[PDB]
Amino acid sequence: SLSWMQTGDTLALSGELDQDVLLPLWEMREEAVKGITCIDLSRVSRVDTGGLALLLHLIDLAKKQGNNVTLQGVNDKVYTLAKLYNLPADVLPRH
Amino acid sequence: ESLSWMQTGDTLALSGELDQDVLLPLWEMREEAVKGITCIDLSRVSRVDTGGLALLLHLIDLAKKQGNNVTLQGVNDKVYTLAKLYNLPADVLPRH
Amino acid sequence: ANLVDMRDVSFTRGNRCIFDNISLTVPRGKITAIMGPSGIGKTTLLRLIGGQIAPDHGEILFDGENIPAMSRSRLYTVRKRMSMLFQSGALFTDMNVFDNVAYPLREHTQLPAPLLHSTVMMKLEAVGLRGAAKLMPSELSGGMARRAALARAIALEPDLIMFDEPFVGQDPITMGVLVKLISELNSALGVTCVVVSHDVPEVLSIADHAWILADKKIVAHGSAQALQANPDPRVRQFLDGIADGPVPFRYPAGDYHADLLP
Amino acid sequence: ANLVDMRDVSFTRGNRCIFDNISLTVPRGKITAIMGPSGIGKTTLLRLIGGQIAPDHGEILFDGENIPAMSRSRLYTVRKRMSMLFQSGALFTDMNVFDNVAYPLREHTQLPAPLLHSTVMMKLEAVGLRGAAKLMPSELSGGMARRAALARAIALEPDLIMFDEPFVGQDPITMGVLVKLISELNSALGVTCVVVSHDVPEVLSIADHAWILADKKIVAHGSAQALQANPDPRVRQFLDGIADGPVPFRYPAGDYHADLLP
Amino acid sequence: TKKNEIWVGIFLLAALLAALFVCLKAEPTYTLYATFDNIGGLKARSPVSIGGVVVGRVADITLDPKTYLPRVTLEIEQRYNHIPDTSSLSIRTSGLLGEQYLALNVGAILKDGDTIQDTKSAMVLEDLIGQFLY
Amino acid sequence: QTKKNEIWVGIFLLAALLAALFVCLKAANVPTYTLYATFDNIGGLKARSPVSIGGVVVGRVADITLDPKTYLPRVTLEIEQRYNHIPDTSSLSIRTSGLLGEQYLALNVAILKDGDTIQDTKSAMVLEDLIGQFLY
Amino acid sequence: EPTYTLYATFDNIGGLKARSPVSIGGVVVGRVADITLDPKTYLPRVTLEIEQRYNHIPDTSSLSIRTSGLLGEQYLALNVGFLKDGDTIQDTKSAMVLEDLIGQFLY
Amino acid sequence: MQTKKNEIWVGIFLLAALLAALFVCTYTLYATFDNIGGLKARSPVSIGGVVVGRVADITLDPKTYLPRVTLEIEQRYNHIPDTSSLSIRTSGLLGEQYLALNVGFDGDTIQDTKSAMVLEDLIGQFLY
Amino acid sequence: EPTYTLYATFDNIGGLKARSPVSIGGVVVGRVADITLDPKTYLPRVTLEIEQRYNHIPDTSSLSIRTSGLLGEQYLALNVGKDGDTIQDTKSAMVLEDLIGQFLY
Amino acid sequence: QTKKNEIWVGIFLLAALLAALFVCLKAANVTSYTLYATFDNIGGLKARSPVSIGGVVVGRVADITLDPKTYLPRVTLEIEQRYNHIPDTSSLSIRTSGLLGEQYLALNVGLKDGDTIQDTKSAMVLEDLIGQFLY
Amino acid sequence: MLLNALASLGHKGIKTLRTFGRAGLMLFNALVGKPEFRKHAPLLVRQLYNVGVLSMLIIVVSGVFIGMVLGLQGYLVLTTYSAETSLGMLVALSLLRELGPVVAALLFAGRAGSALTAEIGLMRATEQLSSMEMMAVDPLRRVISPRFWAGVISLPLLTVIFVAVGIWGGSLVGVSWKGIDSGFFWSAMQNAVDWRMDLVNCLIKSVVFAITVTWISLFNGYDAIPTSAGISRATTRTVVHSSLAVLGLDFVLTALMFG
Amino acid sequence: MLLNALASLGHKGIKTLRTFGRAGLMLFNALVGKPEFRKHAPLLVRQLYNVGVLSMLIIVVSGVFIGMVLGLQGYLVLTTYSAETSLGMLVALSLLRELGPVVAALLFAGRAGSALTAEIGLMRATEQLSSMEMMAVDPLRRVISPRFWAGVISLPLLTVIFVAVGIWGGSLVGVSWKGIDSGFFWSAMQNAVDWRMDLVNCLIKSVVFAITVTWISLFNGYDAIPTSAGISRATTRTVVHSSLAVLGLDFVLTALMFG
Ligand SMILES: Nc1ncnc2c1ncn2[C@@H]1O[C@H](COP(=O)(O)OP(=O)(O)O)[C@@H](O)[C@H]1O
Ligand SMILES: Nc1ncnc2c1ncn2[C@@H]1O[C@H](COP(=O)(O)OP(=O)(O)O)[C@@H](O)[C@H]1O
Ligand SMILES: [Mg+2]
Ligand SMILES: [Mg+2]
Repeated sequence: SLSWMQTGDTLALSGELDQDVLLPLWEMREEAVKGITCIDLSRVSRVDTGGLALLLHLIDLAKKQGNNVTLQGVNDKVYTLAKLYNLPADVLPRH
Repeated sequence: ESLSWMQTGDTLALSGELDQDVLLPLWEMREEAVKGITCIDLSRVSRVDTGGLALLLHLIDLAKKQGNNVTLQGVNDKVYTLAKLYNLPADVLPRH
Repeated sequence: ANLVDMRDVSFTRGNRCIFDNISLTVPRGKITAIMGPSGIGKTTLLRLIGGQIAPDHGEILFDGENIPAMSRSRLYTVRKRMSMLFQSGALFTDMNVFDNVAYPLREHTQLPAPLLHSTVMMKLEAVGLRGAAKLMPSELSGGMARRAALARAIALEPDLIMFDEPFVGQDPITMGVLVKLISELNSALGVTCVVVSHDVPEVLSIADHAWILADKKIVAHGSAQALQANPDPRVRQFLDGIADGPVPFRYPAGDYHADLLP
Repeated sequence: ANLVDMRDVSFTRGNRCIFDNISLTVPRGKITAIMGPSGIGKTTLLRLIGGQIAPDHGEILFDGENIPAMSRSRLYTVRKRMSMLFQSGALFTDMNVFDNVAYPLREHTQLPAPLLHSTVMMKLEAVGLRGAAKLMPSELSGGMARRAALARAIALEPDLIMFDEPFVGQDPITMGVLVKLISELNSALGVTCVVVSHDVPEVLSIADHAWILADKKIVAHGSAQALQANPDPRVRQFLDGIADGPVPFRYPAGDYHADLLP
Repeated sequence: TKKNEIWVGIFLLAALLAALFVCLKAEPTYTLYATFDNIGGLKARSPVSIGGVVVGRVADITLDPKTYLPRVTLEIEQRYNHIPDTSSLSIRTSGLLGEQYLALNVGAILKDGDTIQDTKSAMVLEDLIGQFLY
Repeated sequence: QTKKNEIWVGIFLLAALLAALFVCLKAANVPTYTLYATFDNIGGLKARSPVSIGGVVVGRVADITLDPKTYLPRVTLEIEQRYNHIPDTSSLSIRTSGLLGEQYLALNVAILKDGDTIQDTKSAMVLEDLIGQFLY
Repeated sequence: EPTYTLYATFDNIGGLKARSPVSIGGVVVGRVADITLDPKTYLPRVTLEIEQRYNHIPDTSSLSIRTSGLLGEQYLALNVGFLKDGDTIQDTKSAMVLEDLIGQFLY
Repeated sequence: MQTKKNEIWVGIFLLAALLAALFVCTYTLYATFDNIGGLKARSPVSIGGVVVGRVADITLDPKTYLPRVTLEIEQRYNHIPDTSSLSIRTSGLLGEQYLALNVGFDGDTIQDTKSAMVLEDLIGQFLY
Repeated sequence: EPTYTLYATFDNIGGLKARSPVSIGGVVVGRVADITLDPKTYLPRVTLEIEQRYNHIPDTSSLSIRTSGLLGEQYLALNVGKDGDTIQDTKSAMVLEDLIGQFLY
Repeated sequence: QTKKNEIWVGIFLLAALLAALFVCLKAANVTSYTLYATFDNIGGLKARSPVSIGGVVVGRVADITLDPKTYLPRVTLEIEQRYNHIPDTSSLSIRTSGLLGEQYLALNVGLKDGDTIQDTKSAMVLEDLIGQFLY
Repeated sequence: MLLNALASLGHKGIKTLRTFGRAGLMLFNALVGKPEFRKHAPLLVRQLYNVGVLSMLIIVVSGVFIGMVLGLQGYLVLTTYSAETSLGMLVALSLLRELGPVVAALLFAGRAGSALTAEIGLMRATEQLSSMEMMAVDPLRRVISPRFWAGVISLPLLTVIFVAVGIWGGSLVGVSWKGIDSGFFWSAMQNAVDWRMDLVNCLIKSVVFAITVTWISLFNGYDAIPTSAGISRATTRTVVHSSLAVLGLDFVLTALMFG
Repeated sequence: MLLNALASLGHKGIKTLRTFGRAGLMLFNALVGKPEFRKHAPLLVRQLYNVGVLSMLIIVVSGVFIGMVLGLQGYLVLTTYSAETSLGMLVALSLLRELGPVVAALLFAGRAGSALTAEIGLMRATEQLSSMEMMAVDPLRRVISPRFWAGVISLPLLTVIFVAVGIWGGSLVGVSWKGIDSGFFWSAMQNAVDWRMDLVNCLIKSVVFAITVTWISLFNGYDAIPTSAGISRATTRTVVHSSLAVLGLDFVLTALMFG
């Protein structure tokens, strides 16, 4: 499953990033990000490409308020997928 | 571009050129062409082709039954170059 | 840590047979190269792995129960982890190329319309077909059909990417393209890849386990570098292509003296 | 001492050209190797030499009069000297294999019935098909169709044998068969050979003149040994398989920022 | 999977021929006998009627080699069993131009094999003209 | 095209129903108490025989009833509910349509209600009794 | 061309069908719309259709149902003697049947 | 022999030869009656059983209501007297009716005629 | 079927055609082989084919033509009162155009 | 092959010749001087009508024509030259094959080329046949 | 035989019997699943584009040709009996009984029967059948049963438009060209059977012909060798096998409910 | 619409005007050379093997299925007029005039019409059409003229066998199953029409159908796209174009010498 928790302005994800868990976090994702300054997560096992769309869909509706979102604490698996599909550096931290 | 032949005893010297154009006056006349001819020499041909090499083996089956041996000398190197291309085993060419 | 093991599967036809006591193993993290000339099975061995046809006696295990002797509903859930491609191009001509890559992950998993567009478009950059996502698939190039089938091959969870005879006849501007796609998918995901290309210089430079076999019997089960030097005139014919050797090269039916005299 | 002198032709069919200011020469005694990727003209160049299709405005000769627009009766007498083969195999399946090789010399020259059997059975040893004279050609192997087309191609007296795409996809057991058959016919008959196989780990070892071209314009007209080392990033994509180079390799989309968001 | 696709093909072929076996149908009956002198224009499978309703059919009509008289083999179905021996047969014509049909006029019990003595033959057109004009 | 096929299929389905109403309304045919009527001679009546009064058809015949003792057939007719004023003095006969046509019921016109048996009937005459009575 | 309707009451119409031709002296002058019935007398009330080319037809026209051929259907014969929108012809003659004519000839 | 323009004009010449095969596929008199029976248009008239012509149309009289028919006689036969009677006869037993001019001893009328007799009142007149 | 031939002479055969069913008592016993004529008096001399099961036929038999159809079809009926015999007691057919002249006059 | 197909077209050509003789010899009939007469009522006669003497077919007719002076239907008929012993005293009668059939010339026995047979019998029409039954 | 002359039962006799079993399992494994009304609703409209409306090109031009050849041939031998008023008995009656669903089913095996055999054959040569089978979805309920359920809905709807164009086409030679009747042709069919055994027999034999035509054409495409020569032999076999399925099955139906 | 809605004459109208003449240009270049009687003698017999006897299996079994279904339907309405002895007026006249060379000619396009376009298309797919024109002679007068000279004698050798199997098959139900007559069946066809105006029309309407059927099957196989998709389009189009060549050309043949 996929779980969501704010803990201030972090928006930590504790549930497993699967391909059938993007259905509950789709109608409430507009109110999910509220002034998040640093995305941090350490309780996932693997990352799928079908679940990789949420990390790219959280950038456009959060940058229009006038605040930047930093992305740290992730594994190197998302950076090997960054070069695999040539993800742009304007929406990626490139670490 | 004609095919002529001159016996001159025991030579059967083909004076004309050997090709695939005309072969009829030498086909059915092969029963009287070689009877006991023991040597074959030719030095006036231009080139040999794939249709003319069948005639060199056609003069062996009716020549060995009469009780004589036929050798082949004086020919060019083109019949020996095509000897390995068709894998002609024996009683076809002297390989000299 | 093997994935699929084949234990002496024959698949005997109506008059002849294809395999005679073969032994095949696939390791985790390596590239399995199944090579061989015409006369043995190349594309009919992988159809026994998926389970589309019924084989002869023998056991083939995809790390668990038997594949071709299980139920129907269970077989559809284990075969989705392979998602192989095809040689001629497994692309539907009735729909667009945007729906050809999307056709697996539309009917398998549940994605809404803004979420589905963000998953099928990002998969086309690894094969280089993102700009070619709004044209008709009626016309392609010589190597563009294999890139579109590979972009939809990894839409699901990949475990056994069986490359169904890639780059068997192609131009050298894509020969260094598709063999790079073997190395990219095997290294980034860590999944296994099975290539059945028989061209000796290209597949042996990226594979670690070569399987040379002839006269419907397995003879070589070593690596890609330990099979070049061995004293037997059976596997050096396939590596170093020459005219004569184990082949008869004559097709004999006589003695070359009975014919052509009359 | 050329064979065919071709000049700048385009041959635009309805909207696009296949060539753009090409030039080629064929020497007597050497093997002309005309390569190229998929998209530019390889096979249709051989049809323009024979003159079956009507070309565009251009000056092409055959050491004498114009080829495609000379006459109707004398044109058939000059086109029979080529006697080329094809890729899939120009073998008539409605007749026997004994008649497919005996076809172009039955009515051309006057040969009796016992003499015809002595000249049609000798050529079958040159390609290794001596026993293939009394069975149906409906079934064959992957490389037996190219040898039977060569056994009927030497029935006439040729001066150029235009090999139409040999061993484009084959096992290395039979790919190594036709690499020596080019040299044995050149060292014995003394005629020219045109090979258009677009893979060079074995073509440059037997050929003497390579023709590498790109973006439908001729750029390389050197020998088989002086083309590997040259400072230009245009012909190096054909020699060794790499990812980047003069090829686009990615086909980029419009903006790469606002797409796949909704 | 060889024998699996063989045994199923026998079952579909036997089920297809089962509907085509019994098709020429569109009965423990007892046979009757009658001796006329001139039948007329009767044919095979002609229905016999008692009062307009069909009660059976005629199997065949064989000639006698001794008296040269026509013998018709008419049949009666499972009903119409209680009939006296004083009945009479008379060949009639259905309508004005239709085919002929045997008619039983209601007059022991006729069992399986009994014949009827009271018979009435047909009237030919050549006899009514010669009797009316002369 | 996923739009051009819808306007060509939809004009094809309406062509199947306009061809269906042309053979239904413009054809021969597109609340009926029954009576009992014994007979002596049927002749040529069959199922769905037209029952008529005054020449115009008024009803149909459902089935046929037979007697196991007197061997007298009983035609089960069906008069429509629009006519319920048939007297008891009216008889029933079986007439032929023209000269060579089919046979039909012709009623030559207490109130007859459902569950009654008509006793007065003189059906028809057969051709064998027509020539046999004229000559003899 | 605007056809006016009429009415006629008989006792036995015979073998009349729908769309039957009416005739004045052997020539067809119209058709028959429908055949109705009376719920109190049980008589065949058939309506007729006569075109506007002929209008001065008296009400004493003897309507006799004749047969079309010799063994087929029947038709109407408007035998004039010596009518408006919605009138009834008084002089009516019924048709015949074969079974009733042979009863008077025999007895 | 061109490729595209020489093959156009040969198509209409084969089509024009097909439509030409499917395209093509006297003085009058007057004679009135009382009961014409079942006669219609294109009815053959005769002079005693052999066809000599047909009829044009059938009309009526708008004041006295009797059938008056017209008929066509070919110009090869002209000597027809004024006492020629006209009866309505039938061809065979079930065939259609026709007109037969009984010859005795353009625009001319026939006085003596004979109307068609319907057999619905002949059997009634035979008994009554 | 083994049959034996006969002969009979009439005056007017009517509408009797080839392969006409001859009968006795309403049951067919054979067919008409051929219809011939006389070269001088022009009389229809028919031939008959009777099966071998019906042999007891006297010489006093009478032949008469009866109608079996309204399209001209007729049939012969052998009325009982070897090889190559001729029956003399015959009766000709009837014509509808001829029988109406006796009833009128 | 070049000999197996010769046998299959051999049995195919004779099967068409066997099927050809089944329709013009078994199904249909076998296919391999004039006279003059004047009638008064021919009825429904037409061309190619069979003439009969005794009850069998002996020939057909040439045409049906007329006369611009006498206005009587003159018919031209032809018969076989073997049947020329028919006497001149022979009434040509136009009868029908049964009740419903074609009108054929039914000649009875009681010639030269162009003999005008005067004694004839016209066809019967139904307008006076049912008139003489009543009157 | 007797030693080597028994190849018509051991080798040829087993070849005919084997293809009858594979067609039975293809129909049995495709008609047992529950069809989804919300998923197959944009699927059946696409299947009617190359079956229903694509076969309507030969109906609107040749449907008038069936009624025009019978109108001219119903005049050569009809004048001898003067039965011209019964033209509805010769045109309308002789069209819905055995001429309608036999000619229209024969033309269905050439336009729709030959295209449905080649469409499965080209996808097996390009290997599009097993690509669906690989992921999860059986092809018997994805590319077979929409092509099977559209055949039993097209041919009953193609024959009801075929009987109307020939009846109207019979009037072009019945009341327009010949001019023998004006209203007697439309009233001659009014005395026939409307709905007892005439129009219902035009429906029970058309939906049987819709089964036996679409069963062989879908099986010959499924049992085709995926070469260039295999898709050409299957397109020639689906016409000769359906010709014996229309003319061979017609003999057993005229002996049922037809007197 | 007017600025861009004129594509039916500027682009589509020129496309239909090009296919009608390319079949006329190829046959004009194939009927001008003198045929050799000593060279084409083992050539014409090979073309009669894949056309003549390979189309005979749909005649020996389906030929009785045309005459028997009319024998059952020659009893429903024929008994009302008492014309059971006149069965030859519907079983002999309606099997060669409007039914003989119109069903066998349509069945010619299913077996021996659809395989001819597959023959030239498979050789062009295997590069055999261009392999012949460069060696000796163009194949317009080598492989097409035996396909055309054996194509003109194909229906007069199949129509005479088709009219006799319907007579023999129709007599198996008229005098055997029904049992109404034994000599009236064969004598009713003798008083019918004969060799004057119909059997001389059968030999001239069957050869005009053999030209127009073989004109399209030899054109779609010679003029096609040399790929796996072009051979499937030629087999589907040779039936609907020949269906308009026999069912669209019999209307103008019935309007000739038929009153
Ligand atoms: N269904 C089949 N029908 C006929 N032959 C078959 C079939 N399946 C396999 N074969 C034969 O078995 C051999 C196995 O070769 P394979 O590796 O399948 O070739 P490819 O890789 O080209 O498909 C082939 O040569 C083929 O002829
Ligand atoms: N006659 C033609 N019809 C259609 N396309 C053609 C024709 N001739 C050439 N082309 C196109 O031109 C291109 C030239 O490629 P080419 O080198 O001829 O390919 P190949 O070597 O496989 O024949 C091809 O992709 C082909 O699609
Ligand atoms: Mg393969
Ligand atoms: Mg090529």
